[PDB]
Amino acid sequence: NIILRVNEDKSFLRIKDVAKVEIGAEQYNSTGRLNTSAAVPIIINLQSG
Amino acid sequence: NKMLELARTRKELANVRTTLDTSFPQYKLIIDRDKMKYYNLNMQDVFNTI
Amino acid sequence: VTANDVINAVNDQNAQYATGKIGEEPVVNKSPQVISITMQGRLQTPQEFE
Repeated sequence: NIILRVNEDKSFLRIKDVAKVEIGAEQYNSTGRLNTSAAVPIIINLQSG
Repeated sequence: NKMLELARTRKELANVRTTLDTSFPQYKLIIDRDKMKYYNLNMQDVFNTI
Repeated sequence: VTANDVINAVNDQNAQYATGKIGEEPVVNKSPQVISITMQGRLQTPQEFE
C-alpha cells in the first residue's frame, strides 16, 4: 500500500500495482544437508587461547 | 503482575517489586497516509516540521 | 557555465560501481549457469575528464 503516485483522479498508484511483495530471504543460493536431509549448518570457531 | 502477586502470597520472599511501569501517558500519532499523499506531502518533511 | 556546473558534472559523471547477478535464484529457476553483470562509471585518463 505504499503510494508511488496519485493519478489526479483521486486514485492512488501503489506498489501492489507494479510489484509483488513478500517476506523472502536476503540470499537464496547457499544450502546445507545433514545425511541427505536439509539442515542449517552452524560453524562454530574456537577463540584463540 | 501475576508473577509478582504469586511471589507476594507465598514462597518465602519478603519484597517483590518490578520497575516496569506502563502507566505513562503517551500520544500515539496516527498517520493517514492516503490523505498525506493526497496532498503532495513527503513523510520526512512532515516529521521534520513536527 | 559556473564552477558549480563543473563540480556537479564531475561529481556525477565520475561515478562508482554497481553490480548484479543475472540468472540467479529465485527469479530464474534451474538456470544452466550464473552470470554477474558489472557496470563502471570511473574515469581514468585526462582525456576522459576533458
